[PDB]
Amino acid sequence: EMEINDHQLSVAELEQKYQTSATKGLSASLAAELLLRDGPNALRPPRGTPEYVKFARQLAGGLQCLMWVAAAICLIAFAIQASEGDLTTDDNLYLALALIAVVVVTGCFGYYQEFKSTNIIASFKNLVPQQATVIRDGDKFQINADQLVVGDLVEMKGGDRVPADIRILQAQGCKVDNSSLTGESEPQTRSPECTHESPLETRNIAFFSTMCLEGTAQGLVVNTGDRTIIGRIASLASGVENEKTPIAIEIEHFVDIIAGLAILFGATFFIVAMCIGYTFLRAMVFFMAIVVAYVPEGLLATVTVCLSLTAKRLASKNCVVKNLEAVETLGSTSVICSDKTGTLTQNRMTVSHLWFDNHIHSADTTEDQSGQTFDQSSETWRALCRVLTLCNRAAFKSGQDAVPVPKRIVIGDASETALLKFSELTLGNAMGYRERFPKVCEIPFNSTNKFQLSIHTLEDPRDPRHVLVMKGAPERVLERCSSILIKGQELPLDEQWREAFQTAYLSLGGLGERVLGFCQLYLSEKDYPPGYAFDVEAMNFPTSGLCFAGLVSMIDPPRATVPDAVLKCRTAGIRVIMVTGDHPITAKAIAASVGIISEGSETVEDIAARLRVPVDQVNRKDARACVINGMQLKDMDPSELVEALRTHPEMVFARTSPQQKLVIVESCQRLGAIVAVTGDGVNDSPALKKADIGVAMGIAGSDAAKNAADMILLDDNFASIVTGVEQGRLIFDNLKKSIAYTLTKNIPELTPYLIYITVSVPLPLGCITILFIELCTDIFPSVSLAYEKAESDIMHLRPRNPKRDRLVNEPLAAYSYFQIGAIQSFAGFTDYFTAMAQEGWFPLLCVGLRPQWENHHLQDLQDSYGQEWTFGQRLYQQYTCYTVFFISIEMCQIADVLIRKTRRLSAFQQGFFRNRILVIAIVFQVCIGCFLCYCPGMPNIFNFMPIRFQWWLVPMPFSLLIFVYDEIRKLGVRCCPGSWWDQELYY
Amino acid sequence: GRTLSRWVWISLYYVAFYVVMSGIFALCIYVLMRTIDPYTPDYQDQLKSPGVTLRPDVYGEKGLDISYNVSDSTTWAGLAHTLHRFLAGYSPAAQEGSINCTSEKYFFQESFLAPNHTKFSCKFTADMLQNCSGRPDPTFGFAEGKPCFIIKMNRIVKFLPGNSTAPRVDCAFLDQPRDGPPLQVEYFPANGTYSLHYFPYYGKKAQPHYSNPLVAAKLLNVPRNRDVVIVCKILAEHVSFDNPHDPYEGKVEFKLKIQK
Ligand SMILES: Cc1nc2c(O[C@H]3CCOc4cc(F)cc(F)c43)cc(C(=O)N(C)C)cc2[nH]1
Ligand SMILES: *[C@@H]1O[C@H](CO)[C@@H](O)[C@H](O)[C@H]1NC(C)=O
Ligand SMILES: *[C@@H]1O[C@H](CO)[C@@H](O)[C@H](O)[C@H]1NC(C)=O
Ligand SMILES: *[C@@H]1O[C@H](CO)[C@@H](O)[C@H](O)[C@H]1NC(C)=O
Ligand SMILES: [Mg+2]
Ligand SMILES: [Rb+]
Ligand SMILES: [Rb+]
Ligand SMILES: [Rb+]
Repeated sequence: EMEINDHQLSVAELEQKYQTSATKGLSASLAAELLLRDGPNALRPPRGTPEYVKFARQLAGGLQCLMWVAAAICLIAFAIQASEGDLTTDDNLYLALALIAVVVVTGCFGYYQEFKSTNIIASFKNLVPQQATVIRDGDKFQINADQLVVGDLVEMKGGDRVPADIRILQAQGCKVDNSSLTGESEPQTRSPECTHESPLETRNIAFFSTMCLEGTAQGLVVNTGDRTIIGRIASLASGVENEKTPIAIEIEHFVDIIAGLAILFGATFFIVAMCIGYTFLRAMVFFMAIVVAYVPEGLLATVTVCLSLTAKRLASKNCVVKNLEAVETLGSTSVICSDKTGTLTQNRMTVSHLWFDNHIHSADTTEDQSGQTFDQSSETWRALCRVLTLCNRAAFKSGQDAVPVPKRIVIGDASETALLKFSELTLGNAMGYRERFPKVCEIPFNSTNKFQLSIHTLEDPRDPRHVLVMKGAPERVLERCSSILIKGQELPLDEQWREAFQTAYLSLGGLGERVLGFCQLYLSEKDYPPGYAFDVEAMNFPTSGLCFAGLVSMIDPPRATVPDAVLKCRTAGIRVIMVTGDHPITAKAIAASVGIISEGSETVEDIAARLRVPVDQVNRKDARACVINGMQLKDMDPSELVEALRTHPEMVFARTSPQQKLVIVESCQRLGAIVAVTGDGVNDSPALKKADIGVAMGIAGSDAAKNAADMILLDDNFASIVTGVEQGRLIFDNLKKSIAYTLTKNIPELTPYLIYITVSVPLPLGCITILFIELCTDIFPSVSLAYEKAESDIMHLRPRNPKRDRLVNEPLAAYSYFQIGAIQSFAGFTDYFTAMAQEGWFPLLCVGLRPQWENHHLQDLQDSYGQEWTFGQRLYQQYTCYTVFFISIEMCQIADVLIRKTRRLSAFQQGFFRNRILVIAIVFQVCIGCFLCYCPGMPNIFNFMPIRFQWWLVPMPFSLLIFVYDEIRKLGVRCCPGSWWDQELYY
Repeated sequence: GRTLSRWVWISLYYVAFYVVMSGIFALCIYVLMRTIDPYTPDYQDQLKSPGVTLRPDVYGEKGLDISYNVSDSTTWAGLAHTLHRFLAGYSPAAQEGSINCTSEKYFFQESFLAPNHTKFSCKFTADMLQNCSGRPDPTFGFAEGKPCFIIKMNRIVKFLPGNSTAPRVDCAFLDQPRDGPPLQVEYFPANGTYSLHYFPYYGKKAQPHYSNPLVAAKLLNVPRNRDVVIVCKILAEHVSFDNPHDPYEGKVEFKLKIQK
């Protein structure tokens, strides 16, 4: 509460409180003592990040709790089994172990990936210490900004960054750049007089991160570090807690699904296990076996490598993401709350328009210069260009020829900088050119004259005369002009022209632009001979009756690729909102020009303008666009705001505080939307953190916006945002494919087990092999579905309804489990009984025969042909049943992938080999399947044996059956869009 | 959640889905058990060599363990009774559906010549063990401490053990050479041989009353109150007795303790 009273104190009161002086500053002694007391003048970064706790964070989530719970279930089941003397409890340890293994291997994979994000973003930030012109003991020297302490006396010039929170004591012509705290793109003037009681709106305080544009000031530091306005806004931002990402919610929804099914199946089979004369202990061991079989051991790894491939795609476009979940978020996004100054606009005063030859010419305001320039052929244009080029002191800093002009640094005032870059792009080598017109007299901008002026000798020796060039506020130049350059002549400036100048002045003014008038006069070689002694005080040259050249007007123009990015987000059905801290007029200007406000849409104010009725009379439902400023927004409530939001679709929030940006993101989010915030300066970090995904600019962006952001646009290319929507909509759709594929094989590994319980036939599918399936053979074909391209015009679809459209739904989940898995298990059993009968055992013998099958005390067990088998023998026959059921699985899985390439379209329409990586994964699949069977020693190391090639072909009919079944599901859904066939059979 | 008239259509669909699929499975086993012959196994891939079991079979842990007190008939009555009820199906009265065999060599039955399309199987009755038959010693040499362990090989359709000399049984210990004589074992029938006219097996449908040949290895030399281990290997040309993933093919190993 220190700062709300600092700017209202009298200078004696400040030097009392802070034990300083306004003329000679702190003493060295007390300044050092205060530095120990208060600490360094900078913001304390996020501290609580112990290296091991970063990793521990990666071992929680939907699938990770599922897998952990399931690891644990293995171990209490193992305890029970060893308790009742059950053998080969090795399998329980193997399984629970690998459950934990994939969790931690993926955990450290994601840890590497986030560590590499933080290094990439920290590779783009400047590490040179900012400086500060301080005055201590009455000496003006320079120090690092972080050695400033409360009460210190400091100074600022053009181009200096404000080193603290300063209370203005004296200032001449001092204007500053507050775009990171307020949205304000127009330079804000600073004066020592108290303008307001709110330190935010007073003019006698300089804010800690800001940049002095022009002029000079001197004042006292009244808060340093986290106590400054910067520090408070960012401590608020880290105060807001960010919610859970859409993708994370969806994975946690289907672990609820999988768990529901799991404990249902475990339970019903537990009672069915008791009613077959099973021990309660063993009955519940089967209950646990089941719920754990329902857990897809490998899915977590596949989901991550799916997400990191799209992180790779986006990162190649200079768009970095911190966590992989944030890859998808853009796709599900329904609303975009966007800052104006620095994200949408370049935050750079650019020449937008000129008035000459009786016409408003409009310049190119882009940064790569992809726009369209103006008519540079007219004599009057050349005159104007000479005026604006010669009447400028601004200067480019040394050694910037490589970097684009708009990106060069310049030593100059606010509007002088813009004009320098203008002639440098127009004329080429602007300062070289103006060196050829030597400058005999110069008057700088001041309040006495109210203009800026200079007299020059001309370029060739044939011309001995002088030229005077002047620029200033349009009216104050017009009062001193008597002629005007029009169409290659110098006409008299009559009342028709005076009116025309005025109408163009006001025209450019109403677009929210800073406009300057320019003018010239040629001093005779007679009156003013070479060497003539121009005196400013005694006006020996003419100061009136000049010739008007033209008007030039500047704005803060949009970033080159922004307007079209907004258009492409709106076609995808994303509602775009502007939340800007800048005044309403320029806000709606930009908003209109970048696509937030369509051509031919108007607010109640604009309606009542053409309907000439009081604004209250016009209908609110009829206005499509609406601008709400922060003052009005505070008087509304949730109920008034939501109606205001869903009445006017093209909405614009001017003069909004960081909390209000947060507020609006929150009202949207409670209305069920997935909001995405786009931001540069520290007035966004709150809204950026609360958002589902925060996008900060990598170049214009502030350290708080960048820290609160989940995504960074390193090149500041706002069109990377439209790349995110399609990529995020893609892998969601590819995840529905991939997750469905990997879940379907779960039923045909569980069924042989639970019939091996109920019908007590020798065990068809053994644990160690279903591990090989889940973690080894099918991970490559699953992640291959990362690469399926859209089946629609993915980018003209609306954002998915987060309540209906889900990663898995009861239709998708139940279809994929119980129809397709059913068919795969049936192919299993068919190969099972075949491998039995061909090797000795008849289907009706296999029923009930498990007890003597597994029995180590029989060595003369008789098959249906009466032959006598030892234990190790029928053990190998069980391993053959493993391998035959395993390849019965894989053939249906080569078919499952091709089914899952497409959810609506026929595989002939889009082709079978469109996806190159999917076929290279299917060939990979089959050859390791063969490696496990026919390599020497595999029956002993693993439970896999060289099967005779007869049994490979036995399941191929079944895999062709599924290919046909889902092709007919997809043909009947596509050709018949009716709801019956759609809802019951679609995913 | 779904409509009740939908619910019934859904479940009628899933019911009808399972019925069609189970039907496919039905016709598959139907065809499948027609693709295969009742008198020979198609492949018999795991039965490269045959296993050999022993009686009385009693285990504790880690294979066959047999200990008993000559003086405490409670420890060996159970073994004797194992041997009696086992040989109850080698009595002449139960084994009358066969032929007295003296073929002295392989009994290849090329054509099916017995009642109701059956086959002729040789006869092997208990009295061919002559001391270990249950008579005249109903303890089968356990009371004495000369136990009769009967050895019996596993049967594989159309398998031939060798043509040179009849397959014999050789029982011996493993690491007991230093202190003590070698074992002396008397076999019944003598030399511990299997008659070659018991091969080949044509299968439980061909020969409904088939009965494996037996040799009893009456162990005489075995020391009392001592832990020993006995292996009975089978000696023939097409029998492999030693393979590490199956210790019951071609051989039997058992720990023997006879205490007094
Ligand atoms: C679907 C399925 N589960 C199987 C299984 O599960 C055991 C061991 C691994 O984990 C648990 C956990 C539990 F909670 C309960 C359990 F019973 C088990 C074992 C085998 C197998 O290899 N056998 C030789 C029987 C085969 C299986 N198929
Ligand atoms: C075995 O063959 C001999 C030779 O004729 C015969 O005396 C005897 O009865 C046969 N055995 C039986 C059980 O009939
Ligand atoms: C078998 O029995 C006969 C008659 O009792 C006897 O001569 C012979 O020694 C016995 N063999 C053994 C090993 O006891
Ligand atoms: C054999 O049995 C008798 C009576 O039960 C007993 O005294 C003797 O100690 C037993 N021998 C051994 C080695 O236990
Ligand atoms: Mg901003
Ligand atoms: Rb599983
Ligand atoms: Rb233009
Ligand atoms: Rb966020």
